[PDB]
Amino acid sequence: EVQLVESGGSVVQPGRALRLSCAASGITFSSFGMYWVRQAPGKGLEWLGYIAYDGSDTYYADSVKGRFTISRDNSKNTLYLQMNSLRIEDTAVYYCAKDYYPLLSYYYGLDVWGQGTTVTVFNQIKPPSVFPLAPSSGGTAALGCLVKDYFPEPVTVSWNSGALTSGVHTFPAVLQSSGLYSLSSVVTVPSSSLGTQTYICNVNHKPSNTKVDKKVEPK
Amino acid sequence: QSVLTQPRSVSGSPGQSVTISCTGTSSDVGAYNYVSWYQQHPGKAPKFMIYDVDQRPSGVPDRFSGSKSGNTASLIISGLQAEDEADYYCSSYAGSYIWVFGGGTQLTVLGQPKAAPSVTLFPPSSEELQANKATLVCLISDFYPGAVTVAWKADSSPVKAGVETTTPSKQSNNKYAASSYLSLTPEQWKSHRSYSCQVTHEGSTVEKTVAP
Amino acid sequence: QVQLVQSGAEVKKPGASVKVSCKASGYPFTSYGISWVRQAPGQGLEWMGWISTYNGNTNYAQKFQGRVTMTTDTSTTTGYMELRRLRSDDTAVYYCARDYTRGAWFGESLIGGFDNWGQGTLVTVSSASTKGPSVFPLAPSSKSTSGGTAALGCLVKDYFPEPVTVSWNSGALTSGVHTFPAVLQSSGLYSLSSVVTVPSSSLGTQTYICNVNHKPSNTKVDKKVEPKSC
Amino acid sequence: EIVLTQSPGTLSLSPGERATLSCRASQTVSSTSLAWYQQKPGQAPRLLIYGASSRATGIPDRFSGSGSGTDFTLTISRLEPEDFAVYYCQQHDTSLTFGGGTKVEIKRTVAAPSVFIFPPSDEQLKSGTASVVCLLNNFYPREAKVQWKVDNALQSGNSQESVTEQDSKDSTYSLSSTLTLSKADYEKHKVYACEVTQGTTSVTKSFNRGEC
Amino acid sequence: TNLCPFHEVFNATTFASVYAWNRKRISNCVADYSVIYNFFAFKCYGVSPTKLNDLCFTNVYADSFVIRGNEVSQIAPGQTGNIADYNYKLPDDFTGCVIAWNSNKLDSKPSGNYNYLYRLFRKSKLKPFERDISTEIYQAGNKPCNGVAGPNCYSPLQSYGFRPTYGVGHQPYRVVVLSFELLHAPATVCGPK
Ligand SMILES: *[C@@H]1O[C@H](CO)[C@@H](O)[C@H](O)[C@H]1NC(C)=O
Ligand SMILES: [K+]
Repeated sequence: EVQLVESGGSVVQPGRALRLSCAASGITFSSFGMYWVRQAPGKGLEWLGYIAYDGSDTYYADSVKGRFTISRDNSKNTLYLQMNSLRIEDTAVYYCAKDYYPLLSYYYGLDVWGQGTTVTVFNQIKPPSVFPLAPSSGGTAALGCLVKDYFPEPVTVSWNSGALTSGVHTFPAVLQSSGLYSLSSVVTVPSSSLGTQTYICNVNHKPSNTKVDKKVEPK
Repeated sequence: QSVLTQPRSVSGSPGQSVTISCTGTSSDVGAYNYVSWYQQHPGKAPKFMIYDVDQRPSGVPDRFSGSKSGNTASLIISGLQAEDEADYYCSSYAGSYIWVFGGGTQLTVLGQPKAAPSVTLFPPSSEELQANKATLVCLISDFYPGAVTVAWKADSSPVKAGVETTTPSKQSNNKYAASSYLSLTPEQWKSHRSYSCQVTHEGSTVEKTVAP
Repeated sequence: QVQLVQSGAEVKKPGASVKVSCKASGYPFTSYGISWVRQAPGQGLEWMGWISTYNGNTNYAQKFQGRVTMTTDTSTTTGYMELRRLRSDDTAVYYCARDYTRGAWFGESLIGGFDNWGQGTLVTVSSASTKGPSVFPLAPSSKSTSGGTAALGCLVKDYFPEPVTVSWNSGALTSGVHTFPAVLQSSGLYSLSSVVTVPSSSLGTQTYICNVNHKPSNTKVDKKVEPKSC
Repeated sequence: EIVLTQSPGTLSLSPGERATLSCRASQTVSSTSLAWYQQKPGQAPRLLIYGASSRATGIPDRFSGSGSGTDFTLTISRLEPEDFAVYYCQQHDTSLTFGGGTKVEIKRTVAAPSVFIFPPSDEQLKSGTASVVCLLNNFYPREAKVQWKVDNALQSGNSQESVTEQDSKDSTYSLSSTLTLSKADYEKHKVYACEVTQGTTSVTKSFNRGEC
Repeated sequence: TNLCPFHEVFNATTFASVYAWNRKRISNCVADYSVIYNFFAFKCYGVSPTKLNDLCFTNVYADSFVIRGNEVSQIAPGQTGNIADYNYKLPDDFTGCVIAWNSNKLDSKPSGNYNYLYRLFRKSKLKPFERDISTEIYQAGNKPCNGVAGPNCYSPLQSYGFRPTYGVGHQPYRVVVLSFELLHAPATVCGPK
């Protein structure tokens, strides 16, 4: 069956331009109108646009009409998304998909999709701020570390340099409206061991080469 | 043309029927019979499931069917199987050679008993207030199905601005975890008697309250 | 209103042709084709063909291909049906009817039927020569061996072509009369009977005369049927 | 050829009863191309129904038609005396063919024929032929087996029959059977016998040649 | 003195599939468009039916076919869609009438009447009154097709499946499109005169 492979996604600064590729196996590409669809992390599908099989027409969602350009090279079996003046809103997975039917078709559906290519738009690299989340004393107490305002992913969090494992819960990160990430790692701990065992979280943001330690003490 | 409105989540048990609604306007779903449906599994591309409101492309089981009534289209899945746990989007022509996707519907096929969430709420750390910021951290764990509505309150009035909530992730024990955060000014944090993180799950609210 | 009037009865020798005519009136002639159906005596309907009054196109039943020709004349709003090389089993009544089963202009099939019909044309194909009937008595016995009800009659034998009419006592005796349909004998001549049942007690005093008329030969026969006393 | 079979051959019903006439087709006949005609004796056929269910103008609404595929029905919901006639169905889906007809006659209480036998008139004998006439007067039902025996020898192929139409007053039939012999053969034998059978009853009426 | 054979197209037993739509030419006849004034649904663009009896034309064209009820709205000037793009196109400057009536009793059956086809896709949109009767299976890949659908081999036509229990928008509709043409020749189709 025909296979679509998107390429070209990258971490890019807002305002730059980026051209995505989408390469189809075999020779079936010349017969089909192609589409672009995007999906922001945890958000729904957004129909972007279409170019006809022969290039006769190109259509565009209003949200990107005039800023994105769709084109194709039937010689090279490849479809293109030219993205201009990139915004924070453009961070997403970018899909190319083939019309269910060849030639002028359009009224039915998109039946073969590629695997996607990821575009992430933020200004610069930011290491996190780490803040301690203090416990307040079932005999169980929760303490943790807030890893605030970083880009890009990922951060890894250990507790007491590896010795503390059971009880720790490192939550997935939120993606903020700004483009920065934050997460938290909590550890559930016996209440009687506060102030005798010291609790240190080790935050490691390899994209900025920064390790931070933070001791967490009862407040 | 505006998003098509789908319920955020819906659930049914194996062998039962569930219907996902998809309401648009007179200039899309109510205008045309070019209404289509897509199925998307975690980390996968969408799969094409319905077109012309109720026709099925090659290799899609008859237990998937559609219908349309006024400005609302429906997707109906009878005899639910476990493979059907996925997100479902409707899709509609909007005139002038434009297509529009609906919001998306998380279908969970029940495989274990309902689990309520447990909520841990952290106040802003003392260190962060000294840096002139404030973040309320609301931690949500061990619920099923993996869908919640999080709401914040300053004293009793609902807080809309400064909320950031993750999309639930499947834990190791196949319950779900999620987090919400409230971004705040030291002064506004201190000007209330209490803040309150309110998680709703299958129509039942767990609440956690924190005071300056 | 709509009306189609056909030509009169025809007797034809085997081998000859017959041409029946069909005069239409009370509707726009060139909008409807004309269809033709025959019915041998005592039998069902047999389709013959169709013709457009707008352009002369014809559609004939396979059975009559080569022997039938159908025609229309637009100024006299009349349709014609010619059948050639007549054999004996072409003896039938021939009907025309206004067609709404195939269109006159385009010759394609329509949601309708043969809606107005002509009164029919009898066509007798025979070698027989015109002949008046012999009338013979069916005499009652003046010895009554069947309750008090006696049957008596006229045997009207060996005449051609159809029809004869039979009355009794010049139309004054009517109740109880049965004039049977004629039969075609293997001589080629038609033959029939007319009977009537009467009180046995009335034979002595009532006079029973059958009156047999046969216009093709200009022959009327009046026969007094008397009781056979032997 | 699309062959049309109508059943039963004869339908015996009473005034006011319901008439259900069948027309079956050896292949599919489109409902657009099926028609019913009525033909009373001595008159031309009249169109009743065209297109399976459409009534021709002027036709009483007690006539209706239905069916599709290969099965078509004509219904006379309430039989008036005018309705007792023959009925033909007709198709022009492919070429054009007729049914064989169904006769709808008046059902009445059974009536035994009053039977008479007539020797040849002597007037006729002088001419060289003998017509022996057997009369079955005013009987019901129509079905009736008439046999000729001569000196107890059963005859075949030398008689002919004629039946009246159903009577306007008593709904009966009369029938004649005419036996034709040469004057030579008529005079060679003695006992002339007409044997009328319907059901479990045969009635033979006879005479002896010359005998008073 | 010949009446126009409009009744022959309206009362035909048989309508064409829309992809292979039927055209009758009508000429040299008296027309009575009171017929079109008489459960039918008519829409005239450019003329009024009562005024049509005061006009003469060189020819009149009657195009007929069957489509789905919810597709009838595509038989109108300036429209676009499944049927108008690929099956039957009216010109934007259309002078004429569209008549459509529900034909469920005639064109549906419980097992599905599949005898009406329509076109799914095309190398370009249809021009006004263009008729494309191609049925050759579109070959998309290197392998030949041989009249039958398969992988990379697409039938361009699909049957309607008409059943009488379907909703109105999915049960069959018969439709006739009357064009009125006038050109550099004498006008033969006049009205009741
Ligand atoms: C169809 O035929 C009938 C007569 O059977 C006629 O009255 C009617 O006008 C015809 N239909 C049209 C649209 O002319
Ligand atoms: K017996």
